[PDB]
Amino acid sequence: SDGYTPEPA
Amino acid sequence: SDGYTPEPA
Amino acid sequence: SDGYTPEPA
Amino acid sequence: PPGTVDKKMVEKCWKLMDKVVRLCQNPKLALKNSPPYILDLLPDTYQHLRTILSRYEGKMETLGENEYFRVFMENLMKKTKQTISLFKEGKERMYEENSQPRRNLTKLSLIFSHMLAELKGIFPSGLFQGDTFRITKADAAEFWRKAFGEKTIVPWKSFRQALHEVHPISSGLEAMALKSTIDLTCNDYISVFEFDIFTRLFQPWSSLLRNWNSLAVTHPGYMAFLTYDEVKARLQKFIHKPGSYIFRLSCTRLGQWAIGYVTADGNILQTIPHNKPLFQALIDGFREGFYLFPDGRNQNPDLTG
Amino acid sequence: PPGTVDKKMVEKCWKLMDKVVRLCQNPKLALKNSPPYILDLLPDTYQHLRTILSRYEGKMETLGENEYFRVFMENLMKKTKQTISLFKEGKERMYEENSQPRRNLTKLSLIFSHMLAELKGIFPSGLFQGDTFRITKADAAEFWRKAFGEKTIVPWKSFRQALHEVHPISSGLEAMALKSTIDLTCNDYISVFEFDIFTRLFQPWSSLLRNWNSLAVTHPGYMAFLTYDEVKARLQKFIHKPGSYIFRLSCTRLGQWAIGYVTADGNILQTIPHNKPLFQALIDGFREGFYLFPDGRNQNPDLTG
Amino acid sequence: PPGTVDKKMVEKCWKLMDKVVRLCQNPKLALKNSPPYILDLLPDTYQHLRTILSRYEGKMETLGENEYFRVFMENLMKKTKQTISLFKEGKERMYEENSQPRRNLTKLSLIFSHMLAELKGIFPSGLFQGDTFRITKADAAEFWRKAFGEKTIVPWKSFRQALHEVHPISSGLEAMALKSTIDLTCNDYISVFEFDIFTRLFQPWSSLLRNWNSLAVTHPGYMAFLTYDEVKARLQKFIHKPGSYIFRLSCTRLGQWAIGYVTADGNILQTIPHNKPLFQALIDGFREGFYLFPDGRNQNPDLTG
Ligand SMILES: [Ca+2]
Ligand SMILES: [Ca+2]
Ligand SMILES: [Ca+2]
Repeated sequence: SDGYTPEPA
Repeated sequence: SDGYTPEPA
Repeated sequence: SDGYTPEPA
Repeated sequence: PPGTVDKKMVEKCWKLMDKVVRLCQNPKLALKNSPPYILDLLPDTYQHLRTILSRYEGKMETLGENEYFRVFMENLMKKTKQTISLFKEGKERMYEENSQPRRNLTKLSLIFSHMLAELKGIFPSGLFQGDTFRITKADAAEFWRKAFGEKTIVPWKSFRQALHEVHPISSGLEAMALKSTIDLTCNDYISVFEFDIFTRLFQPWSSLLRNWNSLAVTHPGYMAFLTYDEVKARLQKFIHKPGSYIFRLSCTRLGQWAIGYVTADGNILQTIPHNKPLFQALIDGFREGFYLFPDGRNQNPDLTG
Repeated sequence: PPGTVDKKMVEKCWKLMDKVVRLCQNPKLALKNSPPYILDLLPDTYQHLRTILSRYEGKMETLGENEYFRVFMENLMKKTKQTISLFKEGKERMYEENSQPRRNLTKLSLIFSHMLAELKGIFPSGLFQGDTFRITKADAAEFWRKAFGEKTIVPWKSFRQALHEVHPISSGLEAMALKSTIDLTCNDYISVFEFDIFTRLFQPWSSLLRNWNSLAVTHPGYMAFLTYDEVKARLQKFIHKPGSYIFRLSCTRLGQWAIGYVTADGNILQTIPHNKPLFQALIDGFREGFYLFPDGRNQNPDLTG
Repeated sequence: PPGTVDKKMVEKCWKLMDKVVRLCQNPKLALKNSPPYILDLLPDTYQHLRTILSRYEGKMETLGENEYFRVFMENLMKKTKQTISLFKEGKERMYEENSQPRRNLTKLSLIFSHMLAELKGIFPSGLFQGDTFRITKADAAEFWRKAFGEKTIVPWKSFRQALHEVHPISSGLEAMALKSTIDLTCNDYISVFEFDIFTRLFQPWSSLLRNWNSLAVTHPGYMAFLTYDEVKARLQKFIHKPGSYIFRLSCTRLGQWAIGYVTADGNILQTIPHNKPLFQALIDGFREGFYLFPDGRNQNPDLTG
């Protein structure tokens, strides 16, 4: 699966 | 693996 | 893939 | 709808699907594992079709005549034929990435992903429950039920005139834009599943088409049938312009948005907004300096009205 | 404990495990890939058993007589027999999801996950280190060491009377509730590994059983042997009631909590709280409008005392 | 550079790689699936080498003479020989984890990961584009272009003297520390890809070597060629000392930092900081009580200058 990261800072 | 997402907003 | 979690609280 | 689905047609379809698989194992293509990955999708689709057949052991006449299943099977057969035509009629431009033929195979990949997702929504566990499908926003649920009842799938024309009574479409060109957005499986049928996806993405229901106008029709950051790897690749040219951003449908979490953006430290990150609509994510990200230049462009739409 | 573990019994066990594998490859079952997935678990368990045997090349007499390993092997053999009984004595209700037989196969799946996790905690890298296992909360560590020393595994009775001296259990019925919660491998033995899981989940140690009373025994949101896919499925009926929530043990991060909740935008999301105890996550989520209606119920427990 | 790459040498290399694969399927090793996983890496490297060959169908003379590809192939061949020597000259200490031979196989694993990553950066889709590679920080981009133009790969000596004109290196010992950090593929060549990684990690460019001094050379939390599983394992002894932390390069997101830390609830968590440099993450985490004791040590460096 692809990398989804937390919403920006 | 299952989708665990960041705690709610 | 390994478990990377959101930055600490 | 299309014809009844018998054993002869399922064994034809699998043979077509296995041809697309062989074509797609060409090392010159350089296919990467990320979703959407046609090498997992076709095999997975067969597997869920095995599952359906297996639970309709006996009752094949019931399944074969089911309306959604007939339309599905036709879509699946047509698309696997288009992919075989694409290779053959593309000879060696399939291998040059950023050739048109090659973009066309990525788009099909995505379509094969959207179809598998629809088939699993309508046949969870191999059994037909299109008739009890849950539409995720309550207003949108009411619309479908009032217009079509418990139908699973409706021709575009009939969908457009139903929508048009409640949310007037401005023109022929707007209607065609609308169709390409909603009709994820590209077969001129709108499923209760595709309807659910569209009204979750462009909620709230009470301003549906204005919402779709601002975020997709007139927004330079919206990107129609793009994948994760395409977004990353597209943002590379803006690697030195922090704040450049694009957004699209998530292919693995259909109904949810995925935003791609270049950070101030030289990274390209992709996020899926939660507990907030795209509008609010776009507004706040602009205000915090993350989402500034849509598709690397210097002006950004003012969504704050 | 059970008998010594020889070659004859390991080759019986594998033959049982391969039978459960064949049963579980029935397409009518519609088994989905997500953890816990019995089709990865049995093969993985064999692999870690291969590993153990391989590092006890020579010293089989030492391994065969190890207390934990004997109890483990018996648990593994009993559970794979229960699963074969379940199919056979379930004939065709295995295939109707939301039949009882089918719920029972999901619960076994989870048990097969908990056992593999325990075996890897006790035999990391194929070597026995139950005797140096690290219990994660220091107080709980002291309790175990004072009560049992460096034992790896203790019968329920002996565990209950040890616990009972420090954290008094109210009744027979509370003791049976307690047992089902802690005894993740369901074999009437409490491992140092299962003890670690339970005291991490229900910390702090100084109010252990009150904590377990409020969050599990008397809370309508707690869900005992449920998986990710079951939580998602259970929340569907509350899709239009944003704030509905349930929580459970995470199966892939044993010792940590996983909360499931329906959002205001038509999504069902699952989170794993970090750097805060479940109580605080539950309280704050209630106050911020996320975790309102436990199991879709209109009242929510006041955990703020 | 090394010799030209012909068919004879590619078929030798594969035969070496398949030997390392057989060695690495020993059950006594207890190899876990997590990245970096040599059992996926070697097969994946062959696959990307298949891809390259396939797109240079005809033009083998062009590929065979490419400078980067020749250096790559030599690195790949040397490292797979080192791994075969390591097994043979390690006899049975390969199996005792926390033996030196065994640490050496983990480090190679990481090296095999870094090489595959470099080869995919330089040959995305099987085609050579080292000459247009995008260096992620603009200043660092300018440096490379002014010093080496569009070269893909430069010997250490030539790299050190170029760097030294702009960012003076204090000594021989500092230069050797610098080399081990940057030279991820350990072959005494610095790629445009490894340069990109190093200047993204230790940005901003205007204080590059001071940044690398504070975060790596003189910091007790920095951990050179460590994996995720090694960080978790290393932190275990501090399980009861919440705030203990270590950091390292992420192996799957090369260019980004991964921080490992023991929580106050008995967990060991790993994070990848976003939209902020390591310094700021380290400072803020100290101030919020998360990142207190580097490698479990009682004093923490004051990065606040
Ligand atoms: Ca459609
Ligand atoms: Ca047990
Ligand atoms: Ca190098």
